[PDB]
Amino acid sequence: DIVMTQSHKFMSTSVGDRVSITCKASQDVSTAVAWYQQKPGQSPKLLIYSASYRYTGVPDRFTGSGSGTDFTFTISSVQAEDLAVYYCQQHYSIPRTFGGGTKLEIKRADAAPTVSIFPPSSEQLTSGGASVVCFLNNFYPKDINVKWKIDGSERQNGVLNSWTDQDSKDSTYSMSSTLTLTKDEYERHNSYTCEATHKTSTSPIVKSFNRNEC
Amino acid sequence: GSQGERETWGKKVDFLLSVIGYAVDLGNVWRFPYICAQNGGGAFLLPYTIMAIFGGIPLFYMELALGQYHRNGCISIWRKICPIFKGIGYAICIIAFYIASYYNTIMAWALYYLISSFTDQLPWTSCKNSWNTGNCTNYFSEDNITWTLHSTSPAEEFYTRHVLQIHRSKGLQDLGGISWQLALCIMLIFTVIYFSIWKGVKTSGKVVWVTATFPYIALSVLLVRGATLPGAWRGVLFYLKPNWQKLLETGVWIDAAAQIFFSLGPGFGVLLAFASYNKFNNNCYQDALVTSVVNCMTSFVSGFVIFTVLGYMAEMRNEDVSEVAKDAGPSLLFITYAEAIANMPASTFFAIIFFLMLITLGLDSSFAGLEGVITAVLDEFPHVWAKRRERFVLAVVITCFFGSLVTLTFGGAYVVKLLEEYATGPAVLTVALIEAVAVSWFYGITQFCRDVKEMLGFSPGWFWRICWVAISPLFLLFIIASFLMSPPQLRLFQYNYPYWSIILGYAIGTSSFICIPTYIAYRLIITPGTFKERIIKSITPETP
Amino acid sequence: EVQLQQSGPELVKPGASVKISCKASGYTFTDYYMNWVKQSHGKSLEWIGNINPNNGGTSYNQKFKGKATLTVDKSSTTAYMELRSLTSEDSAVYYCTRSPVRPYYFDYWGQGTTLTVSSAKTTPPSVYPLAPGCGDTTGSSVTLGCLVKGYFPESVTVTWNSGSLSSSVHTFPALLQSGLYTMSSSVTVPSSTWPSQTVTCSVAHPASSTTVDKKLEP
Ligand SMILES: CC(C)CCC[C@@H](C)[C@H]1CC[C@H]2[C@@H]3CC=C4C[C@@H](O)CC[C@]4(C)[C@H]3CC[C@]12C
Ligand SMILES: CN[C@H]1CC[C@@H](c2ccc(Cl)c(Cl)c2)c2ccccc21
Ligand SMILES: *[C@@H]1O[C@H](CO)[C@@H](O)[C@H](O)[C@H]1NC(C)=O
Ligand SMILES: *[C@@H]1O[C@H](CO)[C@@H](O)[C@H](O)[C@H]1NC(C)=O
Ligand SMILES: [Cl-]
Ligand code: NA
Ligand code: NA
Repeated sequence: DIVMTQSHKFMSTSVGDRVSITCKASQDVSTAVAWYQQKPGQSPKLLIYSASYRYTGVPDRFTGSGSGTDFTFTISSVQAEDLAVYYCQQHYSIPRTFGGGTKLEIKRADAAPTVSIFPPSSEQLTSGGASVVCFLNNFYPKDINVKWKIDGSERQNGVLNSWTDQDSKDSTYSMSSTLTLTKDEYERHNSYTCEATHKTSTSPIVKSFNRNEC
Repeated sequence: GSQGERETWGKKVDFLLSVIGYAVDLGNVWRFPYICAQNGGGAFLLPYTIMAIFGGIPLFYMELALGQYHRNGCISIWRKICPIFKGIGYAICIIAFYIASYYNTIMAWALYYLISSFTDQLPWTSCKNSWNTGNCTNYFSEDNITWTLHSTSPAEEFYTRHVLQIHRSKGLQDLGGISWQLALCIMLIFTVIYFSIWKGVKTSGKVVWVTATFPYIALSVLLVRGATLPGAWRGVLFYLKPNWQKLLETGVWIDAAAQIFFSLGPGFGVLLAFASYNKFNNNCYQDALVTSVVNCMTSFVSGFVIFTVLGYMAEMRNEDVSEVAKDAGPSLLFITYAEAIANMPASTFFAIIFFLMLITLGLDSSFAGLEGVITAVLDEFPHVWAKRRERFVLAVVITCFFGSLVTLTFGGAYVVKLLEEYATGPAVLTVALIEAVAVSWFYGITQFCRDVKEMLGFSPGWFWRICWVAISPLFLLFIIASFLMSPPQLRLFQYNYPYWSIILGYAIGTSSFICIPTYIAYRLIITPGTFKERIIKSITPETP
Repeated sequence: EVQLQQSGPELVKPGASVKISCKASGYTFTDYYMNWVKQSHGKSLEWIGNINPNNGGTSYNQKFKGKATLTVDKSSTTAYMELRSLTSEDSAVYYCTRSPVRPYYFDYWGQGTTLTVSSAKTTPPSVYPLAPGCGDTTGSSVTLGCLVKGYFPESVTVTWNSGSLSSSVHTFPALLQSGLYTMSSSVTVPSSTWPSQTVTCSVAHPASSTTVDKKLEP
């Protein structure tokens, strides 16, 4: 069989820069390499076939080069909607194999994470539970600290951090910190507070609310 | 008086090239490269030689010795050894007729391709012809083309819809009628073999000079041509890449054994007849040795001749020569290789010499193919025959033409497969086993070593005695059992053969050797007295 | 144009079998090879095998020999793939993709089929609204959201007002814990449409076929 090796699992680039992804094959391939684009949540889409040739319905900014074992997929002007995982695949010998995949992440300027805390709704108090939610929207980069505070004490149990994939419009990450608690414990504390530490500013953003019917 | 002694050959080199020319044929050119590529690559070279050293060479030498010693045909030689096995001499005859029913028609195709190769623009290059469909997509056309499940190439279209005309038949069920073009071609071939056989071994010994030396020249031209083609290393890589795990499969050994058996061709009566016309004190050992070793070497370089061109073809397309060399049949030569030649400079030249090469590959082998039978019949019915040789040779050539009319049909290629794989093979292997047993276990191997010791002046080595006693009969037995245990599922041109095809193959197969058991019963039922006395007077040779 | 519509998500117990369909349209179905590519969670693409629609000419991979069975129907131009002896490794997203004979590229793909091989019971999602408090300062934009707790498998869809508008909706990936998933969604809408108009989040669960709609209330 054939082993299509993509050494760089992740590559960083900016909007407008020239980015090139490499693909290493096992044996000599001549000009039998296809490049597919898979956006997060969509099916793969064929972009290049036979090393350099573009498929119908593919922008001119996507090119291809190489002749032998090492091949290169080049993007001239990177757009915000070009955020996807790129795969290379040989199409000469049976079976047809694929590469590891190179998730092309977009590098941009820093953004302040809008933090928003939310009290457990009445439908959940009716069911018998209460989860305080802390949303972190529109920031960059991905690295960001989230600290919880029930009543001034750093709460650490029952916290789940969920990072989304990068955005395809403004290239800003978003995450959700969840503090899941019981109703009995929720009705014994009043003002919850979640704070977030990012690199945009040294002072962590602090959000607080009261249980007494807001 | 009258005849008395028989004639002898005109020169050592003539018989040395006659046997080499018979041994070398189409299969040496294209079957060995394919079976070598798909069964371990270069590692197929290892069992191919073992089955030769232990199986092929002993049968080749033993057949050439018996033939040059007893100087009898395929039929009359059994009267002087084991009369009950005389039916063998008849079986082979019938066998030959089946082979001759298709082996020439193949050449006919090449002939029809050769007479079609004199145009400045080769017919199978463009699609603007009278036989192409709307699926025909060729090159020197708009680039970007992508092949479709229904798309076809002008070469595949030219073979399928013009010369073979296989689209006009629905299979074995409906195959009629006959193509007059290939009938005239096979008539021209049966004429070029007629004037090469009718005079006896004199013309087949003068014509062999050409028929046996031309394929090496043509292979040389195609070799130095294909080596210069860009990207030809891929075909060589696929030809010689060792895949030793294939050697673990018990199948590739059977493939090698069968391949070296046919290619060597013992047991057919050809070597018996060719050896019959020779000096009694002439050496047989060196002759057999050299000829076989050349026959293998020639196959070996032919592998390069094919795979360099197929490597170039994989470079023009997109690699994995196995993909471009999937079909293991005439399509590998008449479509793929031809399409590769058409895209080269001096295409007319390499086409003329290619198809001419094919024809010259076939001619020497059918020369011999008929020679053995003719010798057998003339030696079995003396003075009732030999009144003229041209009469019998004509009756055989004509008989082969009428026997080839079934193959000249539109679905003739279907019949070719049926005849080539289900009929001739297992019967030739069977009669070869029976012959090897009769000479080794009935006539006696000690007496055989004594006959060689009389002719050559020295008794054969222990390696050969131990080969004839046990190694060779088990060598044929393995192939026969392997085939009979699992006959291959036949498929040709997106058409799977019906399930009853094997019954037809066995019918053709069984109808060939009905004579050996019915003849054993015939002589056993004709000779009076007890069955022990009848089989004792039937197994022991005639005393005077 | 050329559309390949596969079947929906499948939740099957280990050891059973599952068949996935592939309805083709927009091209001559008898002209192209039909393929099946397996994509594991977080892994690369993995070609399973192809099939010739004219006669069902299958060509599997040695790694999938005896694992997948490809069939085809010309009467409705629809391909099928059956998987037996299902394990945890088979829980992945499967695609069916069109391909010519040469050059062998995958021009058009299907939307995919999320397969989950587990014995966990199909749990209906608990939809709890995540409404901003009544003491917050209504600026130029308010951030709303809805919460989905406890469901299996990963088959859930959280929409906002029938997909209008969703120019600021952030959906957070589900997290698996104690055999049940939990996810959340949010939406940033201006202060000149809330709480004046009606903003309602819809939570659909195809595995349990349960669609619960909850309206946000401050
Ligand atoms: C040469 C002679 C002795 C061989 C005869 C053997 C007979 C029994 C074999 C040979 C050819 C065979 C036939 C080949 C063709 C067909 C047509 C098919 O639609 C039904 C099967 C059928 C009818 C086969 C039946 C069996 C068959 C008739
Ligand atoms: C015998 N070895 C070759 C010689 C030519 C050819 C052949 C063999 C015997 C005969 Cl009577 C004829 Cl006319 C032609 C053949 C056919 C099938 C397999 C091998 C071979
Ligand atoms: C090649 O062929 C396709 C037809 O399937 C066509 O649509 C495309 O435009 C052609 N050219 C290129 C550069 O892909
Ligand atoms: C092309 O071939 C297909 C089958 O391979 C056939 O159905 C079709 O009619 C052919 N096209 C033309 C124009 O003959
Ligand atoms: Cl050989
Ligand atoms: Na031979
Ligand atoms: Na020959």
